[PDB]
Amino acid sequence: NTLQPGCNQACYDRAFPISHIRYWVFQIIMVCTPSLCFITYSVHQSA
Amino acid sequence: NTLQPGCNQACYDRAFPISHIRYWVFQIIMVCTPSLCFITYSVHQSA
Repeated sequence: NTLQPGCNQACYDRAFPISHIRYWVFQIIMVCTPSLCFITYSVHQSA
Repeated sequence: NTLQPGCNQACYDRAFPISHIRYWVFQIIMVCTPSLCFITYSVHQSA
């Protein structure tokens, strides 16, 4: 509720510094990473 | 600086409850009144 240009952008950035979806995507990939490490090590060990 | 309907009216009314011009008009007429009283009394006295 304002007439000031740029207030919307600053206020949204302050309210939601990082969106939930991006945090969750990062978490999912990071949590899957160790399984990838183990699988790649297993592949390397054989041949 | 707002998007709220009616904010302009309320804020103007609070800032300037009575305009200077109307106060000055009232003052001028009121200050002239006693001379009017004296003149009308003088007219009444004669005839």
